[PDB]
Amino acid sequence: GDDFQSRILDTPLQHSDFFNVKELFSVKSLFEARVHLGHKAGCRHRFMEPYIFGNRLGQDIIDLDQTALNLQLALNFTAHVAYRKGIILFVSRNRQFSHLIETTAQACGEYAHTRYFKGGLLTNAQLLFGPSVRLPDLIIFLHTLNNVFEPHVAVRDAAKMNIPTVGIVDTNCNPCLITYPIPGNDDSPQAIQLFCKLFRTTINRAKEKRRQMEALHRLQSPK
Amino acid sequence: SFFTKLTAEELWKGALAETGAGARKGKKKRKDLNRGQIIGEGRSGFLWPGLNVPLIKSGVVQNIGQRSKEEQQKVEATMVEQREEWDRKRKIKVKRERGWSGNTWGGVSIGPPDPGPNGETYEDFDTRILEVRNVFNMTAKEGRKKSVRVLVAVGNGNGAAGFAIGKAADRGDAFRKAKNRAIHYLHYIERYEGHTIFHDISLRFKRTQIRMKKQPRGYGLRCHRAIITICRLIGIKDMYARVTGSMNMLNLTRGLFHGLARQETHQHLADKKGLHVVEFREECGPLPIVVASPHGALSKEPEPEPEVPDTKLDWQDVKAMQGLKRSVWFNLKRPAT
Amino acid sequence: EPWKYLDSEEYHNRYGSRPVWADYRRNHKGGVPPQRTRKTCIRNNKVAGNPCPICRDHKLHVDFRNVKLLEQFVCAHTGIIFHAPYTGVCMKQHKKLTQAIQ
Amino acid sequence: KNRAARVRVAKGNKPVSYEEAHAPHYIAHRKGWLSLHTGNLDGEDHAAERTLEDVFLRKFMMGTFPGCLADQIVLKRRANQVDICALVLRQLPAHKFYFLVGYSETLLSHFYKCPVRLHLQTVPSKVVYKYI
RNA sequence: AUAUACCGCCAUCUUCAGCAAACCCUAAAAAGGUAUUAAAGUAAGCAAAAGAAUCAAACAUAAAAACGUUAGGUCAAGGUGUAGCCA
Ligand SMILES: [K+]
Ligand SMILES: [Mg+2]
Ligand SMILES: [Mg+2]
Ligand SMILES: [Mg+2]
Ligand SMILES: [Mg+2]
Ligand SMILES: [Mg+2]
Ligand SMILES: [Mg+2]
Ligand SMILES: [Mg+2]
Ligand SMILES: [Zn+2]
Repeated sequence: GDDFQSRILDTPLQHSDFFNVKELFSVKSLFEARVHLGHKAGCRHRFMEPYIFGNRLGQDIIDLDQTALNLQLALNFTAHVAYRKGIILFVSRNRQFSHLIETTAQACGEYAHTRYFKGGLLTNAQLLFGPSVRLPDLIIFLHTLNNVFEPHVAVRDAAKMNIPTVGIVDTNCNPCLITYPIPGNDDSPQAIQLFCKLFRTTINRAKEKRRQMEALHRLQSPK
Repeated sequence: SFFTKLTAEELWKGALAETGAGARKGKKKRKDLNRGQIIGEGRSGFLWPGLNVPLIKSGVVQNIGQRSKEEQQKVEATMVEQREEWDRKRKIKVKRERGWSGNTWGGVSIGPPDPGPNGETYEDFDTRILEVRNVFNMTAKEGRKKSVRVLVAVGNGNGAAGFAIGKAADRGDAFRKAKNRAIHYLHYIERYEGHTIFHDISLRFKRTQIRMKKQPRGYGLRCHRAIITICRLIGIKDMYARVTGSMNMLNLTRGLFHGLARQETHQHLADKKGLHVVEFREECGPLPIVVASPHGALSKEPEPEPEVPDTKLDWQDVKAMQGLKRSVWFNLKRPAT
Repeated sequence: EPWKYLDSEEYHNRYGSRPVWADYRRNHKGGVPPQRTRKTCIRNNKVAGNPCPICRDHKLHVDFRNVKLLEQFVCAHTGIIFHAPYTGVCMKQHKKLTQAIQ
Repeated sequence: KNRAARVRVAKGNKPVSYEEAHAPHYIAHRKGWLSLHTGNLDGEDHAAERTLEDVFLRKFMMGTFPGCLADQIVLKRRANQVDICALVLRQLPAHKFYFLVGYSETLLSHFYKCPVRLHLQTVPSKVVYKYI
């Protein structure tokens, strides 16, 4: 009874890669999708210089070795959150990828907000949605900037509500408030398409893993 | 005539004259006259079964009656006593405690913040006022509109505290807005052994300089009255502080929380440098007391000990140890804080 | 038997486990108070406006045998007897307390 | 500005009933008439006498049920019968209401020389149409 | 006696478009809070609008018109605070 619930929720945290997210991606796979391409040196943010491999003739290059480490942590965290039945909200304001990100969220079983973000959505949610509205347990920022080249309002507002954020941060982005930054290209369709696939497979695996874990432990109770 | 008589609600509205040309642009008190009247009770003293007396008494169906002149006078006098007693209750009031002065709002407790969205009670938190400004502003409604800006602080006395500013046209509204906003900005303050700060703290917030000092038990709170108020909310029991420059209440409140929330616990210092943190009390002799041990790997390189430290010293702190006479105002006998 | 009072229910309800001088404030002009408290709160059976913690409660007795009361007027950490402004007792009771403690 | 029978706006904290909320120009549009007799119909007499009886009957009911009336009473005259329909709060004990009905009926039947009946609908508390 | 204590019932701007409250946000706020290929504002009230009336339909006409402004008018519609008269 109590042991079974403890087994479902406490066993996954005893393994470094319980969901085996390492196999989903590789440095070569990230390099095919152009995840190492950054903005020009003029557009560089000071807090991104740790993640930049160098400047290839004006174009900053993003170290895909750090990206693999950071992406591993971000995908693992996104899986445990999905495993525990937490709410995940995908957030972006890039209009080229608005439909793709809404289709990804629907496939995963999660939520997407690709439209204009209303002031107070998270800090004043009760007024907007209702008295007992449950806020997201994790926000994945495929894009952390709005269309005026400023931080998306939900980056600061998610920190105010103590919501962890998994965000894709490029050379011009500010990762300081992103809990799990993933340094990489956010503009190329092939880069965004790869990230959307990784987040969707990871979330579906964790949800499937929970179902199987529940059946095994549940079956043991009669058996 | 019976047809020129109006109800009580209309009679008091006219007599009180609350809504009027004089009232709005520049004392009569309302009373309820049906408070003590029991249906069926008249000056004549008649007794009406089923209205003002039992309908059946000891199994006997009662009939109409009237009280004697003596009995009615007693009932009349009794009601007069109850009215006077009720008036005495109205006069009686529960006095609340003053703050830093009897006519000022600083230092006055206004209770805990209101419950949260899902019945999150905050009965363990206390609210204190720090500044109350009553300022008149210019708006087309009355030409010059009124506004009350109130700075408050909240804390549970166990390390969690916060402050906020509330503005409204009414002082009551400003109190509510500031009190519930501050519960959303709760810092957690680290206390050494639950009674003092972990180390000396010196900082300048804009033009307000604060200089706090860690003190032994029983030293008390020898600080600016506003710092005493906040320290009680935080839970600090023994500390010294000096405030110089501007005495702006907001800069002092912001600067205080800025320094108290950025302090380094002994465990943090042990982890950063990898060495043991040892404490030497003069009342315990040479006995070394281990207050924090590094969580990971203990280092073996001794921390460099310079022959002469390059610390930047404050003349105010050093001046005392140099034998210079202090002011007549220093270290006076004061009530327990 | 003065020590009995401090163990009775009446004491607990009025004072709890806090000292008897905890909820006392002196009325004075200015922010810095005078360096001495009033000489005495009781003169010829008359009581002053804001009787001190000892004087306001008649059942409290300053006796060397009533150690539980005396401890409230001594610092637990340094063992120094508090000066009268600290607790707000009048100078008459402070001298009497100091003699009882000694 | 018109001040007639208009419960003016406060600051959103004043509980007005349906009858009080509507100004005079909504009579016959959103709210009906509290008294219904035939004395104001065309070619009918005794309007003055029916109206005077109504004024008294309203002052009598307020005093006889002091603080127990949730809304204005409704007077209905059919033939020589008078019917008083009052919403009354549940403050008084039940047996007290039986006394005031027996008293107020008999007293008004011997005063106006008609059969008078009192109809009381008890509410737990005043019904609030809107907060103005 | 006092409309310069008021209620009640009105005039005036006026068929002018505003008044008031609960929240949220700011490297502090004396204040402010908009961008639609959207950048912090949100969600409810009162007025307007709509609806109803002039017994089809429209238009028109009435009605409606908040908060304030003029200590505007009315103690003589009635009621009433305070002061005054009672051979
Ligand atoms: K008037
Ligand atoms: Mg980019
Ligand atoms: Mg005073
Ligand atoms: Mg006037
Ligand atoms: Mg005149
Ligand atoms: Mg119409
Ligand atoms: Mg209209
Ligand atoms: Mg005038
Ligand atoms: Zn004394």
